[PDB]
Amino acid sequence: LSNYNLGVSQMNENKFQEAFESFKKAIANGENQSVAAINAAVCALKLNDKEKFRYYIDLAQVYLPKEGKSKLYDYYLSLINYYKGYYPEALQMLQRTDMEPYSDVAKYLSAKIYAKMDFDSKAIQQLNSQGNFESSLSLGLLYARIGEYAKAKVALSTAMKIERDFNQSLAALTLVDIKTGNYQDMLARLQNSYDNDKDRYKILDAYKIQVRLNKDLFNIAVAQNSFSKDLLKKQKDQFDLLFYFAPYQVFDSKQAALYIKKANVTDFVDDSADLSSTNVKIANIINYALNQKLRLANQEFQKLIKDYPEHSILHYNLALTYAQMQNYELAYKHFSSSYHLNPKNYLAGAFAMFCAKLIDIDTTKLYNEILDNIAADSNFKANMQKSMLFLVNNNYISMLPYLDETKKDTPLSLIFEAIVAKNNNLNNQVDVKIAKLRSELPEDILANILYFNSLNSNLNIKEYAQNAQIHFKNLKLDYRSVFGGPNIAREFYVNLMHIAGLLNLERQKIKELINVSGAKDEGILQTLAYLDIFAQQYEEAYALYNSLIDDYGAKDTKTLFLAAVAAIGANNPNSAIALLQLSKLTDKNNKESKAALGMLYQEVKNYEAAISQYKTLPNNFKSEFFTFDINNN
Amino acid sequence: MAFELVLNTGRENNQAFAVLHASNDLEFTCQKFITEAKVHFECDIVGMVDNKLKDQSFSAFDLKFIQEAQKIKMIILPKIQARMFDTSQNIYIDKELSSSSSHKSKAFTFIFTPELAPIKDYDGLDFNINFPHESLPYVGALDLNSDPV
Repeated sequence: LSNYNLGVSQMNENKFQEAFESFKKAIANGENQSVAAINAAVCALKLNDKEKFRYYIDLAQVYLPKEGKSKLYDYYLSLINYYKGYYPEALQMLQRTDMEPYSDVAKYLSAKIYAKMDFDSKAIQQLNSQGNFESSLSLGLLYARIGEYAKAKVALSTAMKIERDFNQSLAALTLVDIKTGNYQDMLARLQNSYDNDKDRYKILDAYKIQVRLNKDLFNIAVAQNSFSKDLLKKQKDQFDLLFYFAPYQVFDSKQAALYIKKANVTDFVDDSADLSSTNVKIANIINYALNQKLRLANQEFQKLIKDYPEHSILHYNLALTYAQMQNYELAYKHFSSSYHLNPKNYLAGAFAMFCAKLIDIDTTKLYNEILDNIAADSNFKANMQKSMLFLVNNNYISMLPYLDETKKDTPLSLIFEAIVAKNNNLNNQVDVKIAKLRSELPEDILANILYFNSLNSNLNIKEYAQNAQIHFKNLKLDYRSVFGGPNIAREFYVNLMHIAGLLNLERQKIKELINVSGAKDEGILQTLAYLDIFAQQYEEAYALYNSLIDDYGAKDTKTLFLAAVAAIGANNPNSAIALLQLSKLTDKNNKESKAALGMLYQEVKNYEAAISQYKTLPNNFKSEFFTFDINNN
Repeated sequence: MAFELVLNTGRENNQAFAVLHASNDLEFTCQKFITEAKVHFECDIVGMVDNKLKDQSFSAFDLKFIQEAQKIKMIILPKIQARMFDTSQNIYIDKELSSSSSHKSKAFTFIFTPELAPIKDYDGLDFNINFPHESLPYVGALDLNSDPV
């Protein structure tokens, strides 16, 4: 009934001018000066007049001490500080308001202030402590900001029902599902919201995204945990290590031994595959392959196969060169060709199944074929392949008998025994197997790394780093030519130097070596590019990879994938798309390239092709190389 | 004088609470140069033309002014841990709260408090939180004295 009461009673009826006039009259009369001033300021702000708002807010303070005895003093002070831009003062003063209808409003304003100043946990707590305002969308967004996606999904799904928060909640939930890895859930959610096709594309247009490299790659603790404890406990690592030490088949070992300079010829060449020119050509290309020159050997095998297209050994050798080069689909192709041209070459079939498992394809028919051919044979002097056949299936008990045999020692045998022993928690004989492996191969990078990781496994991070630094300080390596074999040796050396924090000094050493002279080999350039990628120096890595592609031959899946990684690091989404398409052209079912392509297409705003790549992924896939962040500018 | 500083001091638990608000009609810059374990908050202002501005010493921070040709450099040395915020956006009208970590605006807030916390790293998505309920707050019905019915 009072002038202030009459003004505020008109003012909630969406009538602003009459209420403002009533507030002016109340202020002139002299009733409830401070609260009338605040309400008059908010009414003036309802219309477009900033000067009057500032004037009335400034005027509100001078009457404040008059209302010094008021149970809502805290709220009035917090509101006055709230409209003046003095936010921390308002937040500090808002927590003392315990009146009945305003406590919830005070907590909501405190949540707003906390959210502005990047204190997400306190904002979530304040919103949860409220039971008057539905804060589902804000809670979901804050949970997504903190990183608790499990509750973010529930909050956003709850908020989706309300009509007003439909589009924003849908877009936020879509991005959260992409981040977590559930793609089919995202597509199913999108399909049930709209019936048209343009409308479904506008949900992805709400927030702009930016592709980024995963932060978990550069974390030393996780790398140490996964390297010193689970080195041989991974299918990809097991297969790569088996490919490295695998032998190269020839016709006659005695003839080939005279054309190879390794001092371990009898351990890397086998003649169990049931012309002199073919023998000498095989020996020459094999010598090229073993002496840290892989690309040239692969090219030579590819060229010479076109001349003689029916030889089970040649297909195996080319497939092995491809497999050690992280080119798995052509490895599958030629391994299967080798096995089909000669069904008594069991190593070829085992490696074919390994390659077919690494890419996504069904290999049950091949497994049954080798099993039938095993059960029907006059002699089975090669039991290693029979034991290896079980590796594709996630079972390891079946190879336990293999650890008790009268055996000739070849590096493949030792590494297989190490894998078998490690995968049955027999963590004691792994060390002796690896020690014998190193004794067999003195001058090898991977053997040295394996022995170091076996001997110094039971330590902390600091002791591991210090020992590693001491060990590699006294170790001399010819960097120019020794990183020129299978890619796993570089990768593991780079990982170990990353653990020890020594890769900056090695980077400087390799640069100096490069700057000493002019044109050189591919191995140093690839090692330096990988080090740059792992040292968070993306521009140099991208330049080096472009030089590799356009100067030497680098049209491989792994090289193009790493070049795309570097380009994404250097903020070049357009080049990353082309590089990833060229990489996927060979390895079609690459689960990591597809997610990156989808994210990049979303960043470039090409939603027609973004859904196409997302439609070809499982409902549980966390990319270990790529992630995305929201671009707010 | 188009450029204004206000200082507000208070108590929290048994500590100190210093808030410095800097405002200008145009956009100016402030940065958090670290040096070596001694943060130096450095602000660049166009300043138009100003007279000799004396430097004051305060409980939680020290102020210095450098006046070049039509340029003003404000140097803040905090004796306790300090942080910076860009409170340029009007929260009391807006519903899409943007980020407060910006290096150029027309209003800046510097907070000084001993019992603070280090910024943690959270793997999350930098969303803009939407608060759709309370936009323009006001006081409800009251009596002849400031108190709810």
